[PDB]
Amino acid sequence: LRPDPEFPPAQLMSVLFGKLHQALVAQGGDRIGVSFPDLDESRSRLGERLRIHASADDLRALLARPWLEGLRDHLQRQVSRVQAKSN
Amino acid sequence: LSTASVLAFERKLDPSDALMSAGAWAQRDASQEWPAVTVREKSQTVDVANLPSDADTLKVRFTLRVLGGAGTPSACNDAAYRDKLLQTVATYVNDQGFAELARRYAHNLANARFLWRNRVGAEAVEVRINHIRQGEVARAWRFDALAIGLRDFKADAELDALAELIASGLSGSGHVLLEVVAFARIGDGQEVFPSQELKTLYSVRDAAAIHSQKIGNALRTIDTWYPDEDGLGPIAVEPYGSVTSQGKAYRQPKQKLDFYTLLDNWVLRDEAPAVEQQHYVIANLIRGGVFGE
Amino acid sequence: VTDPEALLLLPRLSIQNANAISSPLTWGFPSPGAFTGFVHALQRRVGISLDIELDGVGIVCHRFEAQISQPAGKRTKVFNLTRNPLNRDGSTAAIVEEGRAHLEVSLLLGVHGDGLDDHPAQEIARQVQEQAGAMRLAGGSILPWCNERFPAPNAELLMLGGSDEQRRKNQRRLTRRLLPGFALVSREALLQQHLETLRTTLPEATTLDALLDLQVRDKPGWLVPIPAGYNALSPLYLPGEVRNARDRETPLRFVENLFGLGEWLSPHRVAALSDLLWYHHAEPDKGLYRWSTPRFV
RNA sequence: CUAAGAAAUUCACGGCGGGCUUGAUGUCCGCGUCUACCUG
Repeated sequence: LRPDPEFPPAQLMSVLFGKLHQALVAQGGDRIGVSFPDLDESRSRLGERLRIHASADDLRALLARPWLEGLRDHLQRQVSRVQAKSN
Repeated sequence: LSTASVLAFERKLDPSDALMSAGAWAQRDASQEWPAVTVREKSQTVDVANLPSDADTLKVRFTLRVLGGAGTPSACNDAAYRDKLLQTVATYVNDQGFAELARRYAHNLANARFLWRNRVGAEAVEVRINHIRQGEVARAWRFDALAIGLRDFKADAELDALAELIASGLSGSGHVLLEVVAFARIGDGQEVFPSQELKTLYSVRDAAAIHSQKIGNALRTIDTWYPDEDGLGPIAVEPYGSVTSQGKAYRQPKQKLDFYTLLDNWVLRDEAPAVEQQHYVIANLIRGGVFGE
Repeated sequence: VTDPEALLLLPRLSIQNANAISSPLTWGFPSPGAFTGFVHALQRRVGISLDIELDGVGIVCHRFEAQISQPAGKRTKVFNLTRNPLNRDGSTAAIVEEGRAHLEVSLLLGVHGDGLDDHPAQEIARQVQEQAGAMRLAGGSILPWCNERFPAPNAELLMLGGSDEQRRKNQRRLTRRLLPGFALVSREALLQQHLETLRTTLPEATTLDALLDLQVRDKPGWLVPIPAGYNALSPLYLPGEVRNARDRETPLRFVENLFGLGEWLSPHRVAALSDLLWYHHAEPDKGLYRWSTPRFV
């Protein structure tokens, strides 16, 4: 999420998460994970870059869908994207 | 000698209120008739806007009127200031035209930036621009928005043919009226986002719409001339150029890169800044407003 | 006479049935010699234990209602009366009257003591204010608190703390709770300037004061005549030769009053809050006794 | 260490009967409110 003038700072990453991140929202596959690369998990605003931490062929071959397309306007303990988090 | 007390500037590049519609893709040649989108309730309730289930492509339509006569103040208080201001704007115009500013306007016309939160999520966005001299069309254009970069400043043949038309309008040669339409394949039943009103949506003839000044804001994201950091790239031209979505305030008056200080030493002590700042001060005089003490 | 170190402030001192006459000549606010002596009694009852030293007071007078009426006659006022008990015969009493007042003030004191480091800056104001809710201060009692919101917490400011901007910030942070009163300060300067202007007709000082409050002319504020101490006329006595004294350790001097004039400022237009701490200059060299406010302007 | 120390004013009451406020009137006449704006 680059410096954009239209969307919010916490708005663009929240938009491109499950819906705009449709490959990370409805991609199909339980052999990957969306890990926060620089998400500060102590201030409640921890969206910097959700890296798709997957295997070799899972994140390299099974992640070439068009969900990453249309992102040129902005692109460039164990807790993950599951039903355990407070936002 | 000294400055002016109260100045106003009537705006130019006047947009309209964009109405919205729906329909199916590859039926967009017949886009003078489409069932318009109505606002609905959260059945505390609030109001949303959603496409019909059979339809998938949003169509946003508005008209853009270009007036021209930039440097003429609509209200002044001293002829010794006014002749200096019109002299300086005339010397700006005869050196180079509005053509760079025109292609920067036509880029924001080219990519569908006025679809604010409806641009993302789409995958085939095509605008169509008709310049009209009478009630019939006079010059057509049909772009593709996503092939053009949202930060990339290209130089096409059709976009330059549009830019010379807009520059001729800004100089005050003819009459410009662009009936801009924009088709966005968004999918079936996706949440179209119109403008927001005090908490409700914005319909005019029982059909949802964007505010006019929002499209007028989106049409003037041209400022790549930061002092700070060009990683943001373009921004909406403002005096004390500010972003409410990001809370910053670029071109601080402690720097000598704001608008008012630029105009001050540009018309009084006749200190010409760079061409990349003459572009900024003229582009701010285009949007008009209330200047002076 | 020297500088204060800590502006101990009492928050709200509701007073019931205090004195109002306070001189042979005034009848308004009670004599601030009472406020001078009240903190010396407070130091004598507390300040030896907590190891402090108190010298000056300010007054704010949050409200003041006297007890007067007019019996369908003049605009002059008669006073309140108290029924007196019967004598040995049980017939009547030679009743002698005096005024009353329901005044409500909140004084701010001045501390010089070293005992601000060993004792914390809120215990020394939680003990002093708790002591002074059990003593009299002009002839009237000091009332306790009702059951509502509570401004009964006091403060304790140090004027030595912080820089000049911090001093002028905490000064407003103290004055924000002290605003709706009217601070009263001495005005000894302009009398001995007005004298020589009024020296052509008659130089009697009581005449100069009496026509500084009586088209119409201009008064440059709210001038006010107050007692200002005591002039002495009798010489010193011995500690143990006079009959009917309150003790037998101090000498005695018969005294008459000394009338001066003051001013009822607002708390804002003062320079700082070390300008209205009522000390008492007390030269005994065949002299007199006064109580004033130096650095008044 | 205070013009400090001290203090029960109380009981009872018939305001009450009557009235003409009338008459008339010219408020006139002139006027530029502009310029802008992202509500997620």
